[PDB]
Amino acid sequence: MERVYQCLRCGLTFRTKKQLIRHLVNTEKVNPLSIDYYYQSFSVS
Ligand SMILES: [Zn+2]
Repeated sequence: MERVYQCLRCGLTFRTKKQLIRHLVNTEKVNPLSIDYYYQSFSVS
């Protein structure tokens, strides 16, 4: 029961934004100020 965040590139979902952002930056070359388009917040039980 938490809100996870997936990268809109690989579809990879993380349980924390830290894992999300570091992956957005690392693989999808997305800078943290531009993450809003490449990450989506979804709540899962
Ligand atoms: Zn990705």
